[PDB]
Amino acid sequence: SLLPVDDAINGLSEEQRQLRQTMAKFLQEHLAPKAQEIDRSNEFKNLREFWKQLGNLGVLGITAPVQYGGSGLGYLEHVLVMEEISRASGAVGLSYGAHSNLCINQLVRNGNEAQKEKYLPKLISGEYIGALAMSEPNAGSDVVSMKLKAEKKGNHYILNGNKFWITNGPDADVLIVYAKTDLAAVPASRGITAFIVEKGMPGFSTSKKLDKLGMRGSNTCELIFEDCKIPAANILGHENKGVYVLMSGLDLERLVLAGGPLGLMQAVLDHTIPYLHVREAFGQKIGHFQLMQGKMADMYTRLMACRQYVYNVAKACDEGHCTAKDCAGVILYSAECATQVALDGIQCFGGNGYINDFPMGRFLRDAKLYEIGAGTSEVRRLVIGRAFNADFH
Amino acid sequence: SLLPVDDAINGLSEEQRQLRQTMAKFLQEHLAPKAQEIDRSNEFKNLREFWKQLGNLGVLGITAPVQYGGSGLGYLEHVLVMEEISRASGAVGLSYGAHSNLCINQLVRNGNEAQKEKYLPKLISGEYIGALAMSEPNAGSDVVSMKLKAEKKGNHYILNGNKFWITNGPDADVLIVYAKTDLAAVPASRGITAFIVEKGMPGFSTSKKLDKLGMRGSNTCELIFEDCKIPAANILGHENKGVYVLMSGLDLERLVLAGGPLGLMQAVLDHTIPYLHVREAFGQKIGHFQLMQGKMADMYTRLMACRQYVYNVAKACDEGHCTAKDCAGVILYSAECATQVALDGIQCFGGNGYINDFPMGRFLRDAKLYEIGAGTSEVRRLVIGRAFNADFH
Amino acid sequence: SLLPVDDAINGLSEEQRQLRQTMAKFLQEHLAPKAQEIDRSNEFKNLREFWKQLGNLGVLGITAPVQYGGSGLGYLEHVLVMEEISRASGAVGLSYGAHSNLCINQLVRNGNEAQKEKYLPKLISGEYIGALAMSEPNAGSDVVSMKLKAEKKGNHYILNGNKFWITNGPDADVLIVYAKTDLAAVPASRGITAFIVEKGMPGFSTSKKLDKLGMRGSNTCELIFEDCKIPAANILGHENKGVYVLMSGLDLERLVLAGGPLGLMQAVLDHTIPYLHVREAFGQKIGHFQLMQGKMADMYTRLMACRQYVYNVAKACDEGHCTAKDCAGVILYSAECATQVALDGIQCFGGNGYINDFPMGRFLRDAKLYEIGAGTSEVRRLVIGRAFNADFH
Amino acid sequence: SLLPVDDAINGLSEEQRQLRQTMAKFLQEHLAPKAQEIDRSNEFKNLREFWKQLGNLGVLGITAPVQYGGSGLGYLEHVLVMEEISRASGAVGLSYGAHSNLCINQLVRNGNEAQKEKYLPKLISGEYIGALAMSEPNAGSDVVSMKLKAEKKGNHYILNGNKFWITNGPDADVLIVYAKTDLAAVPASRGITAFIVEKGMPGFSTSKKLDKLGMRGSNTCELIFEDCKIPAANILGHENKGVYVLMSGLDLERLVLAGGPLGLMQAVLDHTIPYLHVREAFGQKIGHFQLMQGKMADMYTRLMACRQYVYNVAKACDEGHCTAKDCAGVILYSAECATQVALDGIQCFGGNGYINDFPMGRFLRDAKLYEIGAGTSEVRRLVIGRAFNADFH
Ligand SMILES: Cc1cc2nc3c(=O)[nH]c(=O)nc-3n(C[C@H](O)[C@H](O)[C@H](O)COP(=O)(O)OP(=O)(O)OC[C@H]3O[C@@H](n4cnc5c(N)ncnc54)[C@H](O)[C@@H]3O)c2cc1C
Ligand SMILES: Cc1cc2nc3c(=O)[nH]c(=O)nc-3n(C[C@H](O)[C@H](O)[C@H](O)COP(=O)(O)OP(=O)(O)OC[C@H]3O[C@@H](n4cnc5c(N)ncnc54)[C@H](O)[C@@H]3O)c2cc1C
Ligand SMILES: Cc1cc2nc3c(=O)[nH]c(=O)nc-3n(C[C@H](O)[C@H](O)[C@H](O)COP(=O)(O)OP(=O)(O)OC[C@H]3O[C@@H](n4cnc5c(N)ncnc54)[C@H](O)[C@@H]3O)c2cc1C
Ligand SMILES: Cc1cc2nc3c(=O)[nH]c(=O)nc-3n(C[C@H](O)[C@H](O)[C@H](O)COP(=O)(O)OP(=O)(O)OC[C@H]3O[C@@H](n4cnc5c(N)ncnc54)[C@H](O)[C@@H]3O)c2cc1C
Repeated sequence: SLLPVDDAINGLSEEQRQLRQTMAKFLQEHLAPKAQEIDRSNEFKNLREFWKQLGNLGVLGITAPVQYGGSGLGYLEHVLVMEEISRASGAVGLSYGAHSNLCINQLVRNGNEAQKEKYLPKLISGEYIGALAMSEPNAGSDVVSMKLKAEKKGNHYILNGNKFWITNGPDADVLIVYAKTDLAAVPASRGITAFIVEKGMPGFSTSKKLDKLGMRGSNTCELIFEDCKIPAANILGHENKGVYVLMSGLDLERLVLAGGPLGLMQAVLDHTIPYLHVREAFGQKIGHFQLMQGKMADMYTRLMACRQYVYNVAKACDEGHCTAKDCAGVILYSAECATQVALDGIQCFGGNGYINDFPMGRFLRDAKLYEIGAGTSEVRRLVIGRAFNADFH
Repeated sequence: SLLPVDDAINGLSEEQRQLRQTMAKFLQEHLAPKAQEIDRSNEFKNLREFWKQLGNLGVLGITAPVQYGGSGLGYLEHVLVMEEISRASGAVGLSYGAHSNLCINQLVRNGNEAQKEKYLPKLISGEYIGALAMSEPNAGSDVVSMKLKAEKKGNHYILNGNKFWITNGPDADVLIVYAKTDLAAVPASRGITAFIVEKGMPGFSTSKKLDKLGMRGSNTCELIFEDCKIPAANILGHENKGVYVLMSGLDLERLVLAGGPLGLMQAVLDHTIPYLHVREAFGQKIGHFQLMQGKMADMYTRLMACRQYVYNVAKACDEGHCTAKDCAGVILYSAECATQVALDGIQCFGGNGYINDFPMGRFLRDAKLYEIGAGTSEVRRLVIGRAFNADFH
Repeated sequence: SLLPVDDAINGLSEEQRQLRQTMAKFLQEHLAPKAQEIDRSNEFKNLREFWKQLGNLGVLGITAPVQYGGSGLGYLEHVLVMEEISRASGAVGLSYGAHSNLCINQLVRNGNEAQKEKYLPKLISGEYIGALAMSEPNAGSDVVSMKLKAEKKGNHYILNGNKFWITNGPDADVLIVYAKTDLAAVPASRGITAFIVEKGMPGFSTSKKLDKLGMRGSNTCELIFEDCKIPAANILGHENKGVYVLMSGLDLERLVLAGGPLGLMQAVLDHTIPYLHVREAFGQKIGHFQLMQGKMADMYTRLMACRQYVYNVAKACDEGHCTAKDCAGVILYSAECATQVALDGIQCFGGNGYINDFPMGRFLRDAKLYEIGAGTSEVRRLVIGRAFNADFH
Repeated sequence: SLLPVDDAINGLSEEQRQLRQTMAKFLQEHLAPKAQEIDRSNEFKNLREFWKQLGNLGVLGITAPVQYGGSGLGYLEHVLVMEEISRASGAVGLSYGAHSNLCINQLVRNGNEAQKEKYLPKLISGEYIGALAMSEPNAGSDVVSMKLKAEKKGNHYILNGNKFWITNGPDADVLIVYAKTDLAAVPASRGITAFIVEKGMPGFSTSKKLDKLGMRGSNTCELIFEDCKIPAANILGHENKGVYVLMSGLDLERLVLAGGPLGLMQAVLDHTIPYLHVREAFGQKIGHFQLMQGKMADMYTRLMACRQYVYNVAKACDEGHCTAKDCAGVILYSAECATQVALDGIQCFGGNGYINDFPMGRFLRDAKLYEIGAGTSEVRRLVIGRAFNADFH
């Protein structure tokens, strides 16, 4: 089943501990017995029903203001929920992260009153699924070099181009898309502008879902725009100032999505330790051998260290302290440790770890993503280094 | 395409270099454009035709005596061919290794004249596919604790039980099976006996092929024996002395299968470097950035070091020097480095590395096996440590 | 100078932040300009004066009850002070840790009222220097196999034997020594008994200080007992029950001494980052190159992660939650990361890092200890593994 | 003593094996019982006598032509001798490397007939000690940015400036110095010119020897030139073409000095394994525990892999194949593995490993150099990456 989580060390209040317990129980009831089928089929059959169920719990829009139906909690609760969902299933965890943190949080931070009232209630209730589009086939890490055109004609902007790697692409009812309004600006950051593109608008179509190594079931597609007219009302923040929105979104995205590797490491431990104490070779349980004890110690220590790092940084960001380098470092460290722990878990399982009946391969394939998505490891290292360069200069 | 391989450093004679070139050309013509389809379908459609083609080249039974149609070459040529095939496709490489090294080499080393004449010609020609069975559901690394029964009645032994994880299981026409004839021997090693079980004998049936994380297409099944009568003529070596056969086979198996990680690392480099010099971000090729240059340096140095280690140890074993600890260390080091290089290659590709259109995920999933098959990493470390314990004691 | 420490992320209250600032200022004034001389001379000239100065601040016996003059604070403050002192100088940090945590804490936890009143005031004031003796030349990690004899004659126990590796050995006025009273007990743990041996008693002499690779200046010697008569009043806890005292002391020792690697990593960062932004090669500061930025990112992330882990575990232990495996894991992770960060700092400095004028070599040599002292890394891994074995069994 | 070296795997001919045996015997007789004293005193008392003894064996100038008294052997023999000397003592190994490879090889490759006849006989015989000067206080890795001035007046060049980090500085009778003749050349490489500066010339003085972390005893100083007049006859190669000489020297320097880490790893194994089979804890030798067996396996495999890499690359370079990237990679891999093995050896020794009586700390401090000297690790990674960039461009 699910190993107990020592919340005394994590320094979680009673309310947060209750939230974790409720989420764990609900996910073990509903999401957990479907993870293998989701991975195999590369499709979540009950995505909308599950989204409604999550909306009933209030985890969708957990950081959204109460007036729109949100829980109005902090980022620590958000990473708790994200960690639990990723523990239950990696792909559903990624889809939930993209829906809540990327879309709802961006709306509540950089949205007009009318836009909030129009979109947030349905997104929080779970009726609408959200997504964020900033990457392009030629501009994945160099986001400011996007090629999407957002020329302005009359009172409505006309969009042409395509965006790539959009999580929840084909299923999104509300999408936040970054486009370059001013292609002739001297700094490419100035040209960027954020728009709210909703499903059904003429010219907005999506390609077929991608076939991915891991995180299968989190529908990822390519957005296609052909003379799609976006009314001026659907503009986040202000025109030609979407770079700041993009950067703040990136910081909070890294901070929240750092919860995913925590969930994957917790799942690896949950499946490894009981097996190590059940499987026996050479006349005793394989867990009694010194090498396996060392493996368990390494996995446990890495998980605990990353968990403490993420929780403390989230607590700090709740107060108001948000620095780019810390938000990069948390996810960088968590992703690397998660990949190592997943490989170690496959090794501990051994022969049975290499077949698809056991979920260790799924854990490895899911964990490999977080070193690539939301900016690769090299990008995060450069961000931290440049943050150091800002001082002592 | 295929990057050039510096054979001047490897210290390969002209004949071996010609062998490598011929194998590379043939595999690029035939096997290479089928690797992705083999991985996706979990089945090699042209396995028997490809085996006949390999038999025409003589790579099957490359170490077998010439009188049976073999090339009569050394282990260095064997690891060369294994490396090339693994470079073309990991699963076919594993199947070839199991066919040649595990079966044909065991026959030529521990077989009677009649058994050799009966089996070797067809195995070398490619008409028959070979396999070796020593692992069981409860005895994977603790091989001496196998439960297969080999009771002797009259002049024919009767077998009951099942063996697990047999490469080339469903397709094998000749199989070498280890069974415990004397279940009451004080040392479990004494009870073990090797038998030649051929396809079609009553009571010998195979289960459905496994669904594996990687190496998909190398048909792995479970052998089922129910009152199968094996004539006494089908005994390798001598009765109750199969432990020595098993150990020598394990040593040579590790030495030859160390060529697989070399092929996988070479494939990772072949697909990574041109892409790093084609894909461009921030106004220049991504290969020009210092972090990517460091990644390339690490991958190249690890590949070269492992290649030199394997080649030198194979050359030594050709002369007659075969020590258990060296044969363990070569594959241990190669497997660990191969896994690291595969992860690094996925990272270098980035977003495109995570989709199944590009083969980086396939390389990672294939490379993870060699830390598990032919004895896990922990077993090899214990073997080396005990080899040290033998001295200074 | 000293880089700022982000206490917002660490979740430190205002009082603890003030404590850290006061300690940093005092150490930068007094201890810091003497670290190189202490390392070179292998001797702290002003040890007693510095101990009196520390006693004035109250850091000595920071966890001791107020009635004896202690501050009566928690373990978090203790690791804060230990981290600051280790940041100023590793050897003085180790000496302070041995004086406070090993001696004073053991006295306040497992001491009679009379023993407390006799010893604690002077130890806290700084007049007396404390030390703990549990390791022997043949029993370093296997502590229960100590050979020190503690035979009982009349009302006073007579001690014969020798203890090794005692920090603050030659300078200790009060020493806590573990000896085996009952050498014939079936479990060796039962024989162990703790005694309070004070300087000047006949038969108690110390050898010459050791010449160590690092931590030079923390006087380490060998205790020699020859028919030394210890009165029965000088017994910690109860006779033949010192094993529990030893184990609790080991747990708290690991928890507090985990602060040392934090100080060493902080010092490495403090000396590395400004130099990386001052030294210039190829026409720009070496800190602007991508490889150096990656090095800085790795060092910073490792430091932050270990700091969060240690602080959260100390906070938990303050409440009352103290588990052996967590207290082992904190120091294990911290020590390994500290060694890696020290090597990285030497590399970043380059040529100047290899000379003794710069402190990078001192940082490496000091950091190597924490993987050896207070139980090696292998012992901690075994402790964590056995803690897992206790459950699921 | 000295563990046997498996030369069957290394593929060494009988002559090379005899050379290794003779060098090992001689060094164990003379150099070995002095290593600790050399490290402690930071001075080799018998440097000149030992140099004469080495000249008698012919190891000095082993690659030099026979007509000057050299052995006329290849680079493989050179790395063999370097490895043996480094195994005996790291500092003497570095001094020998600087004397032979840096000076004598440079003379035999880029020297006039008169210069060869004047200098080589005495350098090979051991009467003169050689050294190479290319690094400066501000130009360590950016060698082309050296500031030494070599203005030409009449028929003799006048030198002003200073060079730093010169191995065998104070003891060198012949020195090869690189200076910038044309400070106004558009490429800084064109300005560089190589000179032969001999001891005793007016204006040429040396500073006090450096106090280093490791490699103590290899006298390293700073060269000081003040209006030193160098006759035009003392020019290596041709004027304003010393960049090619410098680069070829760097390549061969890396290739030969890669033998040093091999010697250090061999010494670590030689001191670790017997101790692991003598020291006993928990009622058995510490070498029998699984963790220690894993440590031994890792150390042995890393040593063997690096040894095979270096030997094969040296064999290739003997034939005529010398590529920059391979010569960089060999030393990069060897240095990193040597540092890891030294740390592991200190850990295996444990408490005794931390004192200066045992040589494990000396091995670590010596091994740390090769990641810094002869170009740091980052420089080598950049060299390999740029070598890849040259192709596919
Ligand atoms: C499963 C999945 C889900 C995704 N979901 C989303 C989503 O919801 N929203 C979204 O916007 N995107 C999403 N993405 C895309 C992802 O955010 C980007 O693709 C990622 O940041 C890298 O994109 P890329 O491969 O184009 O980077 P590339 O630029 O193509 O990467 C090239 C390589 O070079 C390295 N590199 C790049 N620049 C430098 C440099 N300056 N110095 C050194 N090295 C460098 C990179 O680390 C990488 O290894 C998703 C991707 C995946 C796989
Ligand atoms: C794709 C594939 C192909 C295969 N092909 C073949 C084939 O052709 N022929 C064949 O005979 N087998 C084959 N196998 C099986 C393989 O050889 C064994 O399964 C492998 O050696 C490990 O088996 P296991 O999982 O049962 O080991 P387990 O004993 O179940 O492993 C348990 C775990 O404990 C560790 N462990 C075990 N003993 C110790 C110890 N004493 N100390 C410390 N740690 C220990 C192991 O490393 C492992 O991590 C194949 C397996 C795979 C996945
Ligand atoms: C014991 C010893 C013996 C020596 N003997 C000799 C000798 O005989 N002859 C001789 O000529 N020299 C000798 N040296 C000097 C040595 O060759 C150089 O000092 C070395 O190459 C580095 O010098 P540096 O510290 O000045 O490099 P720095 O440039 O000061 O190094 C700064 C740091 O930045 C890194 N860095 C530099 N450039 C880049 C870049 N472009 N991108 C990324 N990172 C970068 C470096 O790796 C290093 O970590 C010796 C040094 C020592 C310690
Ligand atoms: C600077 C310094 C200060 C010190 N200060 C103190 C002090 O104040 N108080 C004090 O009591 N001690 C002190 N010590 C001693 C220290 O606590 C012990 O020496 C340490 O725990 C290891 O001792 P050892 O070398 O005898 O261990 P050993 O048993 O000799 O170590 C042998 C090696 O085998 C490994 N090993 C041991 N058992 C096992 C096993 N079961 N399985 C696998 N591997 C195993 C160990 O990790 C080690 O690598 C100090 C030591 C130093 C260097």
